[PDB]
Amino acid sequence: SAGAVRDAGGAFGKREQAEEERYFRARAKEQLAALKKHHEN
Amino acid sequence: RYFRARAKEQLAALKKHH
Amino acid sequence: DPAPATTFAHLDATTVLSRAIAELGIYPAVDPLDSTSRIMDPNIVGSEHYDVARGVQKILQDYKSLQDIIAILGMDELSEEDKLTVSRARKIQRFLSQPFQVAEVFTGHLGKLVPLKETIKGFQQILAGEYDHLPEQAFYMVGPIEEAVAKADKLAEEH
Amino acid sequence: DPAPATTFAHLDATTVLSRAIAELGIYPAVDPLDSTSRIMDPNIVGSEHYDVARGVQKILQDYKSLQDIIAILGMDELSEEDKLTVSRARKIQRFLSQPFQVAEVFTGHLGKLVPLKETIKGFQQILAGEYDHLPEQAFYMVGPIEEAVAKADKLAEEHS
Amino acid sequence: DPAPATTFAHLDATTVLSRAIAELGIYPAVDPLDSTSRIMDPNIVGSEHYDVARGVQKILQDYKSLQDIIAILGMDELSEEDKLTVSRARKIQRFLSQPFQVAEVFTGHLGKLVPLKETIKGFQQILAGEYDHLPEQAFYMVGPIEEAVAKADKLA
Amino acid sequence: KQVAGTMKLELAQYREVAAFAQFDLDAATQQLLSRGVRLTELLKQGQYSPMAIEEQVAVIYAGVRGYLDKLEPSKITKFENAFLSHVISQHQALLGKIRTDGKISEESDAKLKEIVTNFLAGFEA
Amino acid sequence: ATLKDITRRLKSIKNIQKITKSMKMVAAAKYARAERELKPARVYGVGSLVSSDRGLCGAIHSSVAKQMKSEAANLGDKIRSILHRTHSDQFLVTFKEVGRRPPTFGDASVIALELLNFNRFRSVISYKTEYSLANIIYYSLKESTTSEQSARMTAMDNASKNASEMIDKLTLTFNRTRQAVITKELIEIISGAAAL
Repeated sequence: SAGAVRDAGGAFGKREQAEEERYFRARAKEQLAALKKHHEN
Repeated sequence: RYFRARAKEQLAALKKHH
Repeated sequence: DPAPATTFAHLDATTVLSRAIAELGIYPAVDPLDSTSRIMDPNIVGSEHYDVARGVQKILQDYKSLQDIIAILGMDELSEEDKLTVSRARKIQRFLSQPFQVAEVFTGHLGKLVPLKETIKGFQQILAGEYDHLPEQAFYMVGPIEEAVAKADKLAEEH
Repeated sequence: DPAPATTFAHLDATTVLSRAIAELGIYPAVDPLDSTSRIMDPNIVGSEHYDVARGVQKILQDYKSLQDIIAILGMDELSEEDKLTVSRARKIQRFLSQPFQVAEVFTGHLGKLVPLKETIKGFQQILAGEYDHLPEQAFYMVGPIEEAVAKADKLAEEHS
Repeated sequence: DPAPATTFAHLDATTVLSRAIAELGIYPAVDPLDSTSRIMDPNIVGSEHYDVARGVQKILQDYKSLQDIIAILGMDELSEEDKLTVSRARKIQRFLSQPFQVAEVFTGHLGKLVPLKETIKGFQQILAGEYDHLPEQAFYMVGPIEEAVAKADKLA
Repeated sequence: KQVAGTMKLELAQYREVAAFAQFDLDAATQQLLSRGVRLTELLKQGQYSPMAIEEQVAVIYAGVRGYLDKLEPSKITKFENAFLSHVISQHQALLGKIRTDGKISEESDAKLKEIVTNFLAGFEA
Repeated sequence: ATLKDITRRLKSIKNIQKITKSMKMVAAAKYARAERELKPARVYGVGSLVSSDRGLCGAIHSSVAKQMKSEAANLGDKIRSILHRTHSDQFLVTFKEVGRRPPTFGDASVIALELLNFNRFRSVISYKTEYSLANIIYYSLKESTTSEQSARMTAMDNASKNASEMIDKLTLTFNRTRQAVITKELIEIISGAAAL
């Protein structure tokens, strides 16, 4: 079935959630800068 | 596919011979 | 287990709470892909309610299939179509969360109570893709969709 | 599991039927590799039987390895030595197929009862490379090795 | 199992012998992430003994966590920080192995009796990174750290 | 059995190439992914609304012969309702032959070919 | 280990096996495309006279980094992450989105214009390292792609095969534990009945 990797909670699951959280921590900083420039200008 | 073509080639050989 | 398994037949509506969802910080930790109801029908609650509700369950189910691929590849390697699916799904996961009035001492935030039409409209706009520019943190633990935009302003000022 | 494990002690052989073999039009659909026997031994069934059987057993295993390489890499980039063992293997697996007397009514083709001596010398000649000049379809659904040559002869006349 | 499980309470020190460790060749096959003791405490043995002991158990735990990633993807997909963690762990695993006096008849190698003070110094040097340049098999079946370096010099 | 026999083969071919489309290839494999996902949309069906055998063959005939290929995957559910309403309303004579004969005859196939092609032409009105 | 942990783990590695198995075929398709386009590029490159973002490619990035760092003693987007923390100062320019699609002459020309203002493919298993400047860079990218694609194919093949090896072990462990739970839970019931 689907989503079996994260359900197991092993090395691949923890590295997967860490990868997602890293990516969206970067995109969060980019988008907050977009809101800064849109608010000011 | 390759051996399917080889079947036709060998069949032409035995066509000319026999 | 026999005890809960037998009880499922006696219920019209079910709310299956998950520990995996609870440990992420999502409260209430209700499983969106393991909670059903008899009244969930286009004739009973309208087609706009049904399509949006099923639309949330579709993207959340597809999100699980991509998570398996993300484990090996990573977010950066994925296509723009797949990145968009995960971006919207993670926001929908967090927009499902809500601070209760009974659990003010636990959370710290003030309790909320979202109307029916406000709930339906909130997820409808996120699936349509009207808040792709906003961050996912703004949707976590909020009332209606209005407070998600209002929280995005506070986070923008701090950053 | 206890049920099969207990039963397996008493078994002298096995005959595994496969859909994969049936989907290639090969009846009977017996998997040549997965099917095994206790009496497959030089001391029990003679030296000639064991050598020819192991030759067919080996070339089909090698064919399966080389069949993968075609899917991964491509048609060529294979040593001429391998393309010969692939060609002979496809003739062998077709010569394993056989029409039955039981199926005469619904199929139409006559059944065959191949003796033990004809069976061994049939595959033995294919491994040695005596019928390499013949095509693949000549060995499809025939009894002894003589009909495989006679079937190849009914092409060339009424060819194409 | 009930019988061994109940026995754990009646013991000051435990020594768990793993089959997986024995089958690799590491004798005695004592599991370092399972065997425990009550006297293992900085107040009794000392802070140097304790800190080095937990340093060995830390890097072996970190090595065990990455086994899933190494098996599927490989060592090449790990970062440079991880590569060093794996390399030292394998050397620490092998340095735990020791030739026995009673096993002289079976194996053929001469038995070794390592003193207490020299045991701590051996693993401490490996953790700090004083023998990264040496190979792994040099640490396999030796007494003190001196003989491990001597065995590496023999190889060329 | 005529139209379903082809669907079973094409869905089997799609199932092999399932995880490929999730994350450029040749034109042969592109056709399998095209048919596969579009035939899967036809298997979807609303509750409390069973279809007749004559109505079922029509919606499968359209998908399996390749009339949905150029159409977008999102509009397959929409196309089915529009197509099903069209044939039931204005083509009861064709559905009558399928029930009576129990088979897509030489004439019925040519007739059904005309109905799908003309309807597909002016779909997105 | 309990039966539930074996089930969740068995499902996990089955998916990772199925994902890596598909990537072997995807890498093979891109490799097959890369080999055909390299044939005229060898005539185009030799007659006249770096890596990629995508990881999971055996030892392409480490081989280039070793030979690149070797020239320090003499004197895509991945190459920087391997360097950077060792040599941030000698960086001039950087590119990205490389090794996703096959590099055409148009996209390869973008490197030549901005510059003014590699692993050679031996075999599938083994591999080792104004207008004239546009040719040398075009020859390096095409050879590096075919070497990187073949390594992905091999790396994903080993990943799927190693995953299959673990599934076989877990399948047997699952079946042993499956029988043990059936036998144990039955003995609880028989003991309960006997006590009455």
